[PDB]
Amino acid sequence: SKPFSLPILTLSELTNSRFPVPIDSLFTAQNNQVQCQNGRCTLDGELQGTTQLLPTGICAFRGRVTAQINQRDRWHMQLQNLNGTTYDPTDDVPAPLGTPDFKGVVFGMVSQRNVGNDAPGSTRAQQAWVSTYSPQFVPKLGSVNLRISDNDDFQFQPTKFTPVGVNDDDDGHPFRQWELPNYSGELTLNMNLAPPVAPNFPGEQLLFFRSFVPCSGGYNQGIIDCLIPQEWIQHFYQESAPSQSDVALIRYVNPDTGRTLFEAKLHRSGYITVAHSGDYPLVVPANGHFRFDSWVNQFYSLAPM
Amino acid sequence: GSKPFSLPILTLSELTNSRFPVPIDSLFTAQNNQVQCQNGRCTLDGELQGTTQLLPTGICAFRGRVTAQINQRDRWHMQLQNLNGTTYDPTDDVPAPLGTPDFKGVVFGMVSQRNVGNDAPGSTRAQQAWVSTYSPQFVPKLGSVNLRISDNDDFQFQPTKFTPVGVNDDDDGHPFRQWELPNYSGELTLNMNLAPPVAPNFPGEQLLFFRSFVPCSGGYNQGIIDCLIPQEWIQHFYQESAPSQSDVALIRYVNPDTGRTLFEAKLHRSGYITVAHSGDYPLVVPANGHFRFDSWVNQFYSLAPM
Ligand SMILES: C[C@@H]1O[C@@H](O[C@@H]2[C@@H](O)[C@@H](O)O[C@H](CO)[C@H]2O[C@@H]2O[C@H](CO)[C@H](O)[C@H](O)[C@H]2O)[C@@H](O)[C@H](O)[C@@H]1O
Ligand SMILES: C[C@@H]1O[C@@H](O[C@@H]2[C@@H](O)[C@@H](O)O[C@H](CO)[C@H]2O[C@@H]2O[C@H](CO)[C@H](O)[C@H](O)[C@H]2O)[C@@H](O)[C@H](O)[C@@H]1O
Ligand SMILES: [Mg+2]
Ligand SMILES: [Mg+2]
Repeated sequence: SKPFSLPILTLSELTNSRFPVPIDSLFTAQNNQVQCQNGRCTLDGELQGTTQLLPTGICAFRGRVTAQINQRDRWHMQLQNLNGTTYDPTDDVPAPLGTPDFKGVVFGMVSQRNVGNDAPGSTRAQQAWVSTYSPQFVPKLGSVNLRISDNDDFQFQPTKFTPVGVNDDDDGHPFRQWELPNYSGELTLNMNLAPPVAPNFPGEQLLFFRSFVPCSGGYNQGIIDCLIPQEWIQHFYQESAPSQSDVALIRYVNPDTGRTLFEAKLHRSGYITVAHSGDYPLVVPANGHFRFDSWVNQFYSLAPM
Repeated sequence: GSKPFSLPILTLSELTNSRFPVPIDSLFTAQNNQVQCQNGRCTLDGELQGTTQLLPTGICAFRGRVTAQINQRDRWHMQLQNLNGTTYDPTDDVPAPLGTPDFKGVVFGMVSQRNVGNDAPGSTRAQQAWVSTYSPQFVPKLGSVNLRISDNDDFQFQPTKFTPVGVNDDDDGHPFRQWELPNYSGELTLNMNLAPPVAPNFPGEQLLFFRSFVPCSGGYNQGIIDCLIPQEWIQHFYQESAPSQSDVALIRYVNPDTGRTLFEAKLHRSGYITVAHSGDYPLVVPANGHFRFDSWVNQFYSLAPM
């Protein structure tokens, strides 16, 4: 059977699977619900949730603007899949792949390029925001509404949203990275979700790949934590190596010295635990990276951090 | 005992342009006319060249600190760091910090800041910005570029990131020219440490590009950015580092649904593709199609006409 492996990449050579920026650091969290939908992939290469392969697709939208309403979330964007194919709301997914998986405001830019009868080929771009609290944030149903900076220079044309960062809303709705949006809006229940993840062995905590993403005002730290980085997902999708057990023991190595700094459990469904108690930002050498060691079971006892 | 060379298995819509952070839209072969892009450059055995780095989010991005303001259109002086935040060394054997744009034009996107040190550390701001690679202050090799921004009154001398969104022509006779390299050290200085120019070296052959139509911020520009190999291939070759057994790999474009080979192409050691065709031609091929490595050939191999 095909041997399992990780790509060999340092933290600064990794992309966050939940927001399109590099990983900054590793962090282990005290146990308190973690159920992100981007950055979800099994070790044998099955994408889950809203996970797709392109880093530039994460928290992006593609579609057409078709209407406007007299509300702050003004511009109605009918979604396509990121690859431009028609979105099917009956698909067994929580929302179009790449849809943001947190409550907050995503800021970035919208761009348009006209087709058809009105000035075909004409383009425009400007700052925009997508609130995932909005009652018009209904990506599962096939649309989201945009806030934009200049309502007078925007048309009913093919549109792309390119994310840049996140924030709390200015009306006080907070950025909550672990709270899922309502993908079909008010009074609906999310479906086809990747399951929640949590440690299942005493003394263990989740380990995250952490980024501090851009914010657009105020003091928010911009923390987005992912379970496994995008390049690992891309690798597992390519390799599709059979999982020999429920846990891949992995070692964080300093390649300059050859030493193992600590060990961790990489679970079959695509998340990591370590043996530690308390919130702890790791501060480890810049050339460090994980390597696969061996297959173990759920009850393997890790060396403490 | 050579490690077998391979490509990742990815359809066009599962590929990222290595010269701008967007997906590939189509394949295009061009009539012969100089092609010397610096992003998206990697040898088949995994050696990154030019200004190529590994992350799609790094392509046409900048990171550093704004340190000065000048009274000109390109107003805000951004002292660059490497994209990973480490100190940039202008004496390194690269053309410019990795990720620097490799074309003449304007890149538009957003700048964001997050303060450090004593002055309101943790405070943030973000707004639209433009970087003109025609600017005499576009001197990334020397360690800085100047930014145009939307709101000059809300911008500080603090850590800054530029996130690209699209490209455009610049104003009054400075067009977006994807095959014209900027002067990385500014006027009157020669670019150095460049990835080499690429061209077909066999009669009847043309380059094949992975083409994207990127966003533009006004006007009618098509936003065409062509790359030699997509970012995921670069990432793959960097991981694999398979020895190249000749200067030319034969690759076939296959429809996995039918198992049929649609056409063949040469994938050259320095990381670019040629096909046997005459004339500008946008390919129209099945959505599930993808290249697979067939075998190592050589310069004398005559491709079947595309
Ligand atoms: C911390 C600041 O955040 C951003 O500015 C704030 C706006 O985003 C908005 O929320 O309103 C508040 C209050 O006016 C803004 O903060 C003030 O910003 C000014 C500068 O315009 C001063 O810095 C004040 O001290 C803030 O209270 C952002 O644009 C700004 O640059 C700051 O990072
Ligand atoms: C094609 C248009 O491109 C953008 O607007 C143009 C500006 O970017 C700039 O180049 O000046 C020209 C001419 O004034 C602008 O075109 C006019 O834009 C207005 C709307 O603001 C009308 O569309 C006119 O018909 C254009 O000539 C862009 O913002 C705009 O939406 C168009 O795509
Ligand atoms: Mg490994
Ligand atoms: Mg292959």
